Amino acid sequence: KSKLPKPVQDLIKMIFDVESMKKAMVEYEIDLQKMPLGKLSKRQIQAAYSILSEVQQAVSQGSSDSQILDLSNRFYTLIPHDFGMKKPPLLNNADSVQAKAEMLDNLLDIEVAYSLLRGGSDSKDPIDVNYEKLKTDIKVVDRDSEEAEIIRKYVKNTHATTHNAYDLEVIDIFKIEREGECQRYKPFKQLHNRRLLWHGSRTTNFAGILSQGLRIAPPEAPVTGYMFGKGIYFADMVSKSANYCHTSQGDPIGLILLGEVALGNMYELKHASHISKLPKGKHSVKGLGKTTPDPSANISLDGVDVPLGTGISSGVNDTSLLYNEYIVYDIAQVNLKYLLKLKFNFK
Ligand SMILES: CNCc1ccc(-c2[nH]c3cc(F)cc4c3c2CCNC4=O)cc1
Repeated sequence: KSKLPKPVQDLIKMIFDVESMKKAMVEYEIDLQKMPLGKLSKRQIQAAYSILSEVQQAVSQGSSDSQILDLSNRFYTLIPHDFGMKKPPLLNNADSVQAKAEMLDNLLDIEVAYSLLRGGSDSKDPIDVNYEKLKTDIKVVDRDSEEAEIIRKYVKNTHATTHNAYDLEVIDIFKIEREGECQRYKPFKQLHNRRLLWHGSRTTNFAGILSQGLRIAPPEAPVTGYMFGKGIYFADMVSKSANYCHTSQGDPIGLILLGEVALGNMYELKHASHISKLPKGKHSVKGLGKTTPDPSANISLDGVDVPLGTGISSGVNDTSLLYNEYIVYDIAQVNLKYLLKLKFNFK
């Protein structure tokens, strides 16, 4: 019944598939009898974040084993897991809290997506119904267009040497514009240094990402793992962001984003720092990597500089980063331009 293009139709089907939501939850070890998709709520994930933040402070303070156990038990009581024989992994370190926090980041977007799906008027094709739910215009970029060529070159060129486990294939290029996002970004368009950068996420998140845009982790969330504090992270290297799709031989198709990001005065940093407050004058944070995209090969797509230069070496050898990463701490500093459907070819 829907007049929408097949790639768009196929995209709506994909980002709203309830089975891949459950499949994610199962992989996460969650008890689906006690915690089914429906019972999953914003308030419990908020509460769970808060417990993880407590576990972090308990680790920082170097609190009692009794404390860390009761704290760990409280988390698993809130987010019921099912290991069968295996005893629940004790949350008593940075990696443990970071891990569970990232799970919650995902569960939160899953809740966003499932709620969106269940909500609204219940005629009109369901694929059309759900496309409208995303409040995002999705248009297909022609395979043989100047646009597509620029994008595919950026994908080919900024594919790292280290990420040699896969080969990326651009199945579909979508030109997207989220409802009201353009007006939101318009004041930050006045800022200098507007770059077109990569953002990779699990497919289960993309309904929420298109629905509410990219967002920053709440206050409740632990500051652990966020190398440069809670903000929106980006890469000039397709590989770096493609990693975050969590693709496999099983599910080799993943989704990536191209977004206009107003960086302005970048706070160029070598090593990790949980910022919270940026220095007076600065608008973003640039994690300086040992490998930088060729600056002498920077292109200008719609008056936005695309660093599609081949992976060359940067002068900094005294850094904890292998590649460049960019962080903004105001969600309006981003305007999403493209969504790419990539096929990961493993070896
Ligand atoms: C606890 N979770 C911590 C955490 C989770 C995700 C990210 C992150 N850093 C990035 C740097 C970068 F350049 C690109 C990306 C990311 C991400 C995750 C989001 N996607 C990116 O492509 C960073 C920290």
